[PDB]
Amino acid sequence: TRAGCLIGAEHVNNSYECDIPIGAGICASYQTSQSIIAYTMSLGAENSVAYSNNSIAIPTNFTISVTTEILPVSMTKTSVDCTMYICG
Amino acid sequence: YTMSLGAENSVAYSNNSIAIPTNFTISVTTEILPVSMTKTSVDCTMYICGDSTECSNLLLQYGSFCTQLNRALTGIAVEQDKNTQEVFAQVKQIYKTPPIKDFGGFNFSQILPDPSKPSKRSFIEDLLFNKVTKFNGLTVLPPLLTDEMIAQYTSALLAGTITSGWTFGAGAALQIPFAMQMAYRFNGIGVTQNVLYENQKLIANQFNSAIGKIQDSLSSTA
Amino acid sequence: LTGTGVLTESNKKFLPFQQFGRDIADTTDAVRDPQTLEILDITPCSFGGV
Amino acid sequence: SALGKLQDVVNQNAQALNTLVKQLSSNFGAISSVLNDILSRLDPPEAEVQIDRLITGRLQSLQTYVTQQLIRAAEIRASANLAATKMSECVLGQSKRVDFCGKGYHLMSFPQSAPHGVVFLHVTYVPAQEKNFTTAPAICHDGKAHFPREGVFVSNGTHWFVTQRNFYEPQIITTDNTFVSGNCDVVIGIVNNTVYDP
Amino acid sequence: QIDRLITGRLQSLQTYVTQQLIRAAEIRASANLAATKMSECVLGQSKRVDFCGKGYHLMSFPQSAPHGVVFLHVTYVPAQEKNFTTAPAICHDGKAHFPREGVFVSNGTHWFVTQRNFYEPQIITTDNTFVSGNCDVVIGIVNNTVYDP
Ligand SMILES: *[C@@H]1O[C@H](CO)[C@@H](O)[C@H](O)[C@H]1NC(C)=O
Ligand SMILES: *[C@@H]1O[C@H](CO)[C@@H](O)[C@H](O)[C@H]1NC(C)=O
Ligand SMILES: *[C@@H]1O[C@H](CO)[C@@H](O)[C@H](O)[C@H]1NC(C)=O
Ligand SMILES: *[C@@H]1O[C@H](CO)[C@@H](O)[C@H](O)[C@H]1NC(C)=O
Ligand SMILES: *[C@@H]1O[C@H](CO)[C@@H](O)[C@H](O)[C@H]1NC(C)=O
Ligand SMILES: *[C@@H]1O[C@H](CO)[C@@H](O)[C@H](O)[C@H]1NC(C)=O
Ligand SMILES: *[C@@H]1O[C@H](CO)[C@@H](O)[C@H](O)[C@H]1NC(C)=O
Ligand SMILES: *[C@@H]1O[C@H](CO)[C@@H](O)[C@H](O)[C@H]1NC(C)=O
Ligand SMILES: *[C@@H]1O[C@H](CO)[C@@H](O)[C@H](O)[C@H]1NC(C)=O
Ligand SMILES: *[C@@H]1O[C@H](CO)[C@@H](O)[C@H](O)[C@H]1NC(C)=O
Ligand SMILES: *[C@@H]1O[C@H](CO)[C@@H](O)[C@H](O)[C@H]1NC(C)=O
Ligand SMILES: *[C@@H]1O[C@H](CO)[C@@H](O)[C@H](O)[C@H]1NC(C)=O
Repeated sequence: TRAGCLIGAEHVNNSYECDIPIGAGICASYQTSQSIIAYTMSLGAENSVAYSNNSIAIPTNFTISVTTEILPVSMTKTSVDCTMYICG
Repeated sequence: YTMSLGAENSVAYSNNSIAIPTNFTISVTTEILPVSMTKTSVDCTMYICGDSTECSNLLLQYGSFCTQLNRALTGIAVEQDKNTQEVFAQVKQIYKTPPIKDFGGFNFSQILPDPSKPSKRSFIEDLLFNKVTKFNGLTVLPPLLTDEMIAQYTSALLAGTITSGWTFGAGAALQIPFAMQMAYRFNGIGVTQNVLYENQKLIANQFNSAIGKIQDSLSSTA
Repeated sequence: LTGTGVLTESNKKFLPFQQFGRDIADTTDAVRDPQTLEILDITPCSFGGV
Repeated sequence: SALGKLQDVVNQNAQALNTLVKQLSSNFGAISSVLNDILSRLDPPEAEVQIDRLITGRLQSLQTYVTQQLIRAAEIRASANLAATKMSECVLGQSKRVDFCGKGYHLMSFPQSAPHGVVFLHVTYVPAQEKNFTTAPAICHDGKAHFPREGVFVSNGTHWFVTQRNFYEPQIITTDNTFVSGNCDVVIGIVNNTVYDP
Repeated sequence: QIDRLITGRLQSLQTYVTQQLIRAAEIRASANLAATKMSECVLGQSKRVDFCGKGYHLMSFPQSAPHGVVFLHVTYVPAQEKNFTTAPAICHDGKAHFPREGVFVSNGTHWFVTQRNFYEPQIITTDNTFVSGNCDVVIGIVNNTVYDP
């Protein structure tokens, strides 16, 4: 590989999503009986918007969606004793 | 000498006077921002005790600071990876530019990729990459995303912003001419649409001149 | 001098009076063989994490 | 799977505490970690040196722990400042910042509680299936360029309509939805249509 | 001597790790700032003053850089100005007329209604202004003629 010596997996010429990262684009996964493979991660799909100078796409419907974002606020408060720790 | 803060302007303020502009000029600027660093990892024993037994026996009595520093370096590496993973990887579907360049007046030639070199990058990206310049247990870990993947992500974002405008980051991409997109950009800051639908020529000329000045300044100055 | 590592055949041309060789890190990198005038190169073998 | 950070913080704190407890029972280059046995089996001169070595080792360990705690506290303070900014700019209003509070067009957010953290429920507005149409920059009726006030010009093949560019709502083109800004000589692609008159 | 060397190397490595932690925190802050700028300036148009470019933001184009990112802010700055005489409102039919969206600008002998950030003279009509109140409280209101088409 480009990041080390990988022994125990096969190099498939396909490109799936990166399940377990390895390095320099190499990604492994457990798929089809089944064995560990070593493929190259794909950045996504391949879309080509038909761009014309007289074309406009306006939606005709809408769907409401609710996401979720979790962020920490405070940490744990812990104080120690100098002498009791050092000189017990 | 003594430094001067600037000039001495005196605005003629009056309770019955106002100054409305009559013309406009388009100016393109730049901004540099770092993202990640190099992924390094230093070994404990090979750095402290190089091929020695008594040295390792003495080091084994100093606790487990090696595990602490190894975990710290691993956290630094995974954080530097997550930095670029969150900065660049923000688009779901990789977009692309159409073959026919129907952009009226606008000539995006210095920012679009050029299919002539192995690592496909634009002229500005090539200038930026050309301007920037295992002994005692040291080892540098390779990054997760290579340079070609970052270039492809940037090209996809650029193609999406050029074709769909601001409609590809909130769901499905919607095709729209660049002239109407610029008209909306002008309407978003108060200026009407007839100012652009009649000065498209001057606006495109100023944009091309600004791109030329930017690339000349990037190629000349280091 | 001591050390451990492979001894490859580099192309670093030394001076007629110089014997050792270092780098910007001030470490032994190339030592000339005493018997035959052949400049070698000292690089450690493979090492890393599993 | 969304509770990764809240659990990782506690795991890292527990690992730091366990590492400190383990370092509390190290030799640091001494005969034994227990100090009373050292001072009872050896002479006061050597006992002083052993106690000094143990004190230096434990002080270095405590300083490293304090530095790590300071770094983690700075990171947590930055995260808390970000969370407070998000709460003040998204829950108590409607932000126009793209990809800041939810994926799409922001409508409202609902704050929730969590152990040592906060959970948001961003209600967004996502579009749906699209349809292709033909547009025009302006419309020429009597030699005057008619630019739309708020909306776009959509033609379904035979007739032209005016609608906002966020939903298919075709309306009859009239002079109450457009304004004249000159003649039909500079605008590129201005098509000729019929403007209704009230 | 081996113990002394071990202690010295441990101190050096701890100092190196601390410096690397501080530098990584700084780089993470910079990367978060860059990601926020990318999300709020490239994929849309921002209304924050002096955030993405010096002036009125229109659009941005991202560029790749070694261990970094480079932006191209397309701004919109004004140009040569011109002095005019303004007024708060116009009093024609004994009532005050305030501009709906624009600025009252006089040529010197006549009066027109123009917008801000650009000079485009128009005709003061009933479709450009709205009537509210009488000419008793507005300070600086001048008399003109409100054309009714
Ligand atoms: C409508 O537009 C979409 C997106 O550009 C395209 O995939 C599709 O082929 C178009 N259909 C027609 C009938 O033009
Ligand atoms: C919009 O989508 C919803 C959900 O699929 C559906 O119930 C509704 O009928 C759609 N509106 C249309 C098709 O006008
Ligand atoms: C505005 O400035 C540009 C740049 O010099 C110039 O070409 C144009 O003629 C100016 N506009 C007017 C109305 O003078
Ligand atoms: C765009 O600019 C490049 C470089 O200045 C030039 O080679 C190319 O012909 C230009 N394209 C158009 C359509 O003006
Ligand atoms: C030493 O002897 C060997 C043969 O035994 C010869 O090849 C070599 O050149 C000699 N070295 C010198 C410095 O003469
Ligand atoms: C376009 O819309 C008009 C008015 O709704 C209708 O009369 C006409 O049949 C439509 N044409 C097509 C091709 O759908
Ligand atoms: C759109 O592009 C076509 C090229 O096929 C051209 O004939 C037409 O005039 C263009 N229309 C506008 C409004 O630019
Ligand atoms: C619109 O009308 C004008 C004036 O008669 C004419 O010159 C122009 O060609 C017309 N446009 C089209 C698309 O027929
Ligand atoms: C407006 O008046 C001020 C002072 O009265 C003067 O400095 C300025 O040049 C004038 N502007 C123009 C466009 O003449
Ligand atoms: C505006 O004032 C100038 C004198 O400064 C005069 O020559 C011109 O005719 C006036 N224009 C109108 C429309 O009143
Ligand atoms: C503006 O200021 C002048 C002072 O020179 C004063 O005479 C005039 O009445 C003021 N006008 C208004 C509307 O306040
Ligand atoms: C406007 O008209 C009123 C009544 O005709 C008069 O009292 C006032 O002085 C006039 N103001 C000006 C500036 O001419």
